Amino acid sequence: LFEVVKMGKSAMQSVVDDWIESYKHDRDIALLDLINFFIQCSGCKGVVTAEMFRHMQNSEIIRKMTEEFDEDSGDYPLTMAGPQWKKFKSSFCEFIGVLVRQCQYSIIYDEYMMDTVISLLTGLSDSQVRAFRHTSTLAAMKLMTALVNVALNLSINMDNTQRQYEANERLELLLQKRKELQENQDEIENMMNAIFKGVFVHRYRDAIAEIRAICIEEIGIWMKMYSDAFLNDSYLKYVGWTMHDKQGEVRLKCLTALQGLYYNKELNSKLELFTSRFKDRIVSMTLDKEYDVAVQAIKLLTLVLQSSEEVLTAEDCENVYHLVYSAHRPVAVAAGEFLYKKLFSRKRRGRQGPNANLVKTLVFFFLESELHEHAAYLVDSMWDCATELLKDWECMNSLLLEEPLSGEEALTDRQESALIEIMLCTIRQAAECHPPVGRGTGKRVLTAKEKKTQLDDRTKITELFAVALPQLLAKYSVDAEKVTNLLQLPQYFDLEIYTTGRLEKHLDALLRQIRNIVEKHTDTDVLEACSKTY
Amino acid sequence: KRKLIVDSVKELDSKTIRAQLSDYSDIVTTLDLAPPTKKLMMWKETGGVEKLFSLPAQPLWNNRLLKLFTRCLTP
Amino acid sequence: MIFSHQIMSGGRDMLEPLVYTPDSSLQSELLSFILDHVFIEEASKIEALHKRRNLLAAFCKLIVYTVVEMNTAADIFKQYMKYYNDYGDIIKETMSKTRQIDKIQCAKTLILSLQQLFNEMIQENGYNFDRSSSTFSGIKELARRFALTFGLDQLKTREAIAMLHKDGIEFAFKEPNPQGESHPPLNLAFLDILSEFSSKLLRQDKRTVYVYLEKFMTFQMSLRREDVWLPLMSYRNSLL
Repeated sequence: LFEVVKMGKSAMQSVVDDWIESYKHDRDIALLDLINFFIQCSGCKGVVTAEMFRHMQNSEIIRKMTEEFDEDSGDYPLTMAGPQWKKFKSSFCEFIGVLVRQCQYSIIYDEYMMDTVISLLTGLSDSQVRAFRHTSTLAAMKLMTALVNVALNLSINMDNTQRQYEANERLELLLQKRKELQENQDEIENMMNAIFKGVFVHRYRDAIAEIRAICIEEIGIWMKMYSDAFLNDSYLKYVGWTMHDKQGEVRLKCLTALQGLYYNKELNSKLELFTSRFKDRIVSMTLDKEYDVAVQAIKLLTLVLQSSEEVLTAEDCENVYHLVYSAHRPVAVAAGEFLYKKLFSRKRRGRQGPNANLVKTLVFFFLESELHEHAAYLVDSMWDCATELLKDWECMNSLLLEEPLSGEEALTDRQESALIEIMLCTIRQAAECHPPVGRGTGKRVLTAKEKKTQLDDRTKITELFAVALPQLLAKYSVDAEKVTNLLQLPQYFDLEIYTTGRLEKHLDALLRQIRNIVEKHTDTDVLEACSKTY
Repeated sequence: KRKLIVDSVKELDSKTIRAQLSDYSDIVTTLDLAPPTKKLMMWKETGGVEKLFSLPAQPLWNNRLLKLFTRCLTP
Repeated sequence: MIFSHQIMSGGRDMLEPLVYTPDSSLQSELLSFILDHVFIEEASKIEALHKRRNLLAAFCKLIVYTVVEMNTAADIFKQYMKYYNDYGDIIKETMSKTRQIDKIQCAKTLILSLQQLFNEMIQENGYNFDRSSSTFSGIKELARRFALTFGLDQLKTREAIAMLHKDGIEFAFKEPNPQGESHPPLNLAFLDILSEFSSKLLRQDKRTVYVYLEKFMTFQMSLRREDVWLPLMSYRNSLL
């Protein structure tokens, strides 16, 4: 009985085999036993008399079994932690699903079987006993989750028979099968109303948080399971309401459920209206107190933006833009993806090639938003999504050294300095594969792929700036910040490639230029940079 | 003493529901920014007291002189 | 820090010549500089905060690694609460390290700081100070934490807290009152502060400190129940 759930042995296949074996005898007692086992499955120790309430109302059994509580601790079968929780929670759904699937469009589509269970489930949902109020919603709601697929199969046959009827006792057989295909459907529909009206409408906003979490998760499952019947504000509103819940698990659950529909979206038209009626809140959740919710709130804005490229305004997206300079890397990464697929999506080598306007836009961004003066944080928040824009230094060097092409506006002094900062920070996060202070553990055993990436990036950095740097430190050799930001690259150069590449005249040029800086500058940081580089 | 945790409140008031619907200014927060300049990034690197008690006051860059100082740090 | 007696820590003693012990003149000048340019009451805010934190870290380094006399740590422990945000986590670490070196002398420094605050009040506020409001409450609040710092490891923590009470008693009964010996001894309200440290002793040490309290009390003063004696009554009830 319930000991199968207690030991975790409750399942679907063998349990349905046993249920069918019981049905082989009859369904007269396959309901008495079904109620008896499920009642004790809560965790109490009640009793089932042959006429416990047979002549009376079954609902009366509530207090009668409540008296026989066998109370030991405040924990129902699901609440009792450990394996007795995990295995039971995984197992419970299996029995219900097995019963529904074995129904095979019969018995429940017939009479007195589906109706029998409805009464018990409804009564438990109301009982202020912790047991029933908790595990009924675990199972009674789940039962709607169970039958919606059964009704979902009804449409398929109808459509299949619809073509068969599209076009005698064969035609009269079509007529008969069609009436019955409607009579079952309608009754299954009322059996649905049963749960939603009684088990869902009220338990949806239950006092304790876990039951509400079950309600929202099952409603999201319904949305993914039917893209019509269960895709109307009549059903698409409860989530919008509990979007302002004061707990965190519930809010995460609603956000996840909503993200389900936008995920692999079918471009549902009514969903677009829902997006607008709630954009303000879904955007204000980008700064939620719980940093475990802002991640899943920002990963929904990008999902909306993938299809509906109009609901978001300019200040709405700028609010997200400021979030990329955050402190929590998990939310900063998501802000980076939103920025990437909002603004950064869109002659193989040169200032005129690709990733040129794309790399010209980021300096504009950094010089517009003025929350930070250094670029390390912006560079890191995209190092897992924009791995080709912030790595092709061949164009960052080009944009600062190659002469402006006629028909193209040259960069301002300030824009160039910002680009030098971006270049240096990209060089740093390529060479030392550790994120900036504040974000990241600070200790990490680099994997083989990460070591390979480190070696390749450092080799390219050397092979590129070893020949590029003297010219940079000769043109931008009057400006403090520029020199103090370009004299750090030597520290990130594999100096072994110097010897086995015949690149030594450039070493002489680098040393000569450093001497030129030393004999001409008097700043307390420029000379520090020169000493450290030497 | 049956510890059923049975409480009368198993629902929510519509007044409280609308209050939550309107007053969403208590669940949101401000933005935690990271160092806005390099100097503050450095001072977050070395400002921790563990580093404050294991490094020279006058910055010495060469590992030779750093050892000259830190070898005087006993247990 | 570099040329000290620590230069021969399991290291070559050939370098014994260059061991420099700072003189008391320099040990006073460093403390004067610290108390004049570190403890003092935009971008220039954090600038100066971190600069002063580095300077205080250097002096606390010299205190913890035993280069200057520990007794100079009283003038730093005197400002734990007034700067719990500016410089508080430095001073807590200095206390945690200065406990390990010498608990006895650490207790001496703690109760010397507590006896220089009391003297700070006597220096201007007035001997008939409120005794129920303002900076006395701050002193009691400091004393509570400073008592919490001395956790009951029982690793000779008994002697530290006993020698701490001894110092408190000897400071309380230090200067007889000029008015007359028929009136309470001066600096007796301190015993009210000393009460926060009572719980640290166990029963036997409480009795021993009581018998040492009898060395200055006298029966007639024990039976003397007046408002001016409230602190002595409180201390006695603390030790009982």
